[PDB]
Amino acid sequence: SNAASAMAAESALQVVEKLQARLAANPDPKKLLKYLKKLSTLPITVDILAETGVGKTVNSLRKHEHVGSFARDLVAQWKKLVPVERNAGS
Repeated sequence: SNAASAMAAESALQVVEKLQARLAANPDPKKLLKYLKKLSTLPITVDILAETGVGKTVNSLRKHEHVGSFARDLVAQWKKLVPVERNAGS
């Protein structure tokens, strides 16, 4: 059954978390892009972004020229999930 599955029970949350751990321990810029692509192919929700804090991590990864191009788009895809205000002075 999908519920109480004895195998492949890994929630998107759990997979993102374990990848984010590998992002902080960054072994290669080559592997960093592979990691980002995995965060992007999971159903990311605002709940995951909040618990993992992965938004902070990937926004920081934008500093690397090697993976910053994809990391930018990664934050851009996540910006669609979170609410966005347009408060300004006048």
